[PDB]
Amino acid sequence: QSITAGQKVISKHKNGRFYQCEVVRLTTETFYEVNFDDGSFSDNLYPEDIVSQDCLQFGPPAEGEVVQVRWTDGQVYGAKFVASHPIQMYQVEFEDGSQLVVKRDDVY
Ligand SMILES: CN(C)C[C@H]1[C@H]2CC[C@](c3ccccc3)(C2)[C@H]1O
Repeated sequence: QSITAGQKVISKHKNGRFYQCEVVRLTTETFYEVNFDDGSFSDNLYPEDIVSQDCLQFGPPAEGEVVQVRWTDGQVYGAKFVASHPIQMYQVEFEDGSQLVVKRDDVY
């Protein structure tokens, strides 16, 4: 079912619980897909996780470009850029004033 900006919905707060909130904007968020040097892949990188360049300012690396990626452990690993994945998402606001960007699957 279609979710629009201004709609009151239920979504996941930064504390991990579901609360009533308001959709404050529809937003396209870009995730990056890379191939690590061990042959493994990840398609959930933020553009800021590429530490060898400024992707927010200059855009994605070229397909096949060797990059340095800061992973979830704070460690930097070498990888090769594969693809950009722009996804329609929802920016929600809770009554404490906090805001998060959530996926369609986290909105009720
Ligand atoms: C998506 N993967 C399952 C996880 C990643 C990150 C944790 C190890 C890593 C990696 C990168 C480079 C060499 C060895 C190992 C980075 C890879 O396996």
